[PDB]
Amino acid sequence: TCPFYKKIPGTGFTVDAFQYGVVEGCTAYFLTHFHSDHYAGLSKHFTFPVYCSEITGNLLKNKLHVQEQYIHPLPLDTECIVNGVKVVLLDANHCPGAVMILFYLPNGTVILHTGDFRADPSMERSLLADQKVHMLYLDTTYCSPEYTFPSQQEVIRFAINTAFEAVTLNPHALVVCGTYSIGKEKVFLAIADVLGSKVGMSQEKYKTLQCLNIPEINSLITTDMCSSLVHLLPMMQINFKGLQSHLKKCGGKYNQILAFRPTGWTHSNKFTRIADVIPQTKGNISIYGIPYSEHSSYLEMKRFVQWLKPQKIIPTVNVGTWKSRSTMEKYFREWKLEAGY
Ligand code: NI
Repeated sequence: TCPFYKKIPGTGFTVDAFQYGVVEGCTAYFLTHFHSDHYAGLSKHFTFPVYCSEITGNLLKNKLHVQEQYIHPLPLDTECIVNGVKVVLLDANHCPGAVMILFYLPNGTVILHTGDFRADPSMERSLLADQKVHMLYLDTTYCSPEYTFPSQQEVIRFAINTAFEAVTLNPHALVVCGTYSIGKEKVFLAIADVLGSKVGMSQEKYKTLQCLNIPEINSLITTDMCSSLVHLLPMMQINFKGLQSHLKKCGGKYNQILAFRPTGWTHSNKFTRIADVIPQTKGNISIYGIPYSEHSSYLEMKRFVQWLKPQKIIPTVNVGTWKSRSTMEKYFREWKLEAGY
């Protein structure tokens, strides 16, 4: 049974609600982004209208085989009418194709559903600038002040400089980057660009990347592993055993691996600056955990909400425990008292 925070009152609509069977009253199912917790339940046998971005719709058709007649892609930053209700899709600054959805209810209420997002000050000059929002369905993944991490630009600077130094010292080093979903493609594309290489990967991952509308992608990636000195591997293989095994397969071309695991936040963020990050090393293998986030930090979240001034907030993450729910409610009240709305 579909939970309340996935339903949009006053409409036939649900958001990211595909794992509940046929939802009673739903005439259109919105999908914010192609992450498995959110698409869970979609397959080629699905027969209701799915509304999403162009990029999400590429992935639904090619990766999950949803039939074309049920895929309804909408352009961003554009007022569209869906089953009699005005909607807008906005870039969520999460993974490729991720959106926030603005719903203009027939009674005059305005609802923003953030999906998954990384709040940015640029959002204060989107179509959100122009009107009041009554209800906010909020990505509260990191809603506590302990969750700090650097900008994506500082993290990429660290990675580029680390990879370039290592491979210039040793032209026989291979770089490996872990992946298990879409998102975070800047990590491996920025490192391959500094090294003058394409990125090598499996046929399955190449297929996924071909759906993403990234400019000049045919110039940046390949399935020919032998021609590439940056390889992508499943995240589960980013450990000393998995990397040892991979280096064997390279036929004595390489004699060292430098590997990256982009994580979200980890408790080593509470003590260490990005500049001071060091790897775990065993012999000729080193592994860096880098804090590349596609969700808001606490301070980015707080700034966005204090700017938007919603009348009510509905969290969409961390909703299963009373302790989480109590914590989040306290922060929302502080923010409102401090700002005056
Ligand atoms: Ni996500």
